[PDB]
Amino acid sequence: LRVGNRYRLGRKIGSGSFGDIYLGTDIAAGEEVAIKLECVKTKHPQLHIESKIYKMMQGGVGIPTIRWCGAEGDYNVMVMELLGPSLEDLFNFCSRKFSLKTVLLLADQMISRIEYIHSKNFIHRDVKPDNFLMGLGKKGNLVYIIDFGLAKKYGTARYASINTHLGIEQSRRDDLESLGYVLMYFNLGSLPWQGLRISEKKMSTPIEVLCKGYPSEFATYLNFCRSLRFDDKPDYSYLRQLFRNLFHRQGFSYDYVFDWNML
Ligand SMILES: Cn1cc(-c2ccnc3c2OCCNC3)c(-c2ccc(F)cc2)n1
Repeated sequence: LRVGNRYRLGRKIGSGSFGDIYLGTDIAAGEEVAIKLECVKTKHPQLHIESKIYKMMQGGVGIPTIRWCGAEGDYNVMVMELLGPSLEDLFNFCSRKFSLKTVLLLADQMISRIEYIHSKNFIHRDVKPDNFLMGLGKKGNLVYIIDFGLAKKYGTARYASINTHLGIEQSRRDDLESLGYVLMYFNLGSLPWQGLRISEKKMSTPIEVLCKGYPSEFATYLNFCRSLRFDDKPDYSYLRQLFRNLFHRQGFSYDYVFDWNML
């Protein structure tokens, strides 16, 4: 179907936090795009709020470009550049196993994405594999952060921080602690509180038991995040340096060759 004079709406590929995702084509520029549809009459409209967040975050590395914003028939329409698969899709495609090199290359970029969002006075609140996409073509080495539907100016139970389970207001430390669980999830293939209550299991699982058999940096990362105060500005540089020093000790080259590039 025709959308905003130049876009052609394609098939539904999935969903966001508050709307359906579709594939699409920018007919004028000759480029494939991603289209997010809301519902004009929705009780809690949020698509234009999210567009404002994306607009404010433009210019930042790994922040997707929003091409158009409007309303077509029954829906509010946001048009974004086409990005690649999610880290969740890539993990499943890689048989739910990532090499240490891949986990570290992902960690370096993911910490930077979270830090940029925080530098722009926002917390993400839903740091999970599904919310990170690899770019396509020339941007195939780039980790993009998506979905600002749950974002707030300063989530998923599997990756939620202990503070979140306790019902505490989310802050900068919570986005980073969630990233720590995502990194361990990539190392193990699953988390001990997956497919189980989750709060009880997370609190009864010492960081050292969770990270057993894996480099100490993953535990040090989670311990640092769990030690941060509510209003604390996290030391993002320290956390990246933690994984960067391990990357160098392992003798890996920062060449952006991920496990999926080997298929
Ligand atoms: C959950 N989700 C995922 C994509 C997504 C974005 C870009 N490209 C793709 C996306 O889906 C993954 C698969 N690759 C194709 C969005 C999205 C967001 C805003 C928008 F306006 C449009 C889409 N949301």
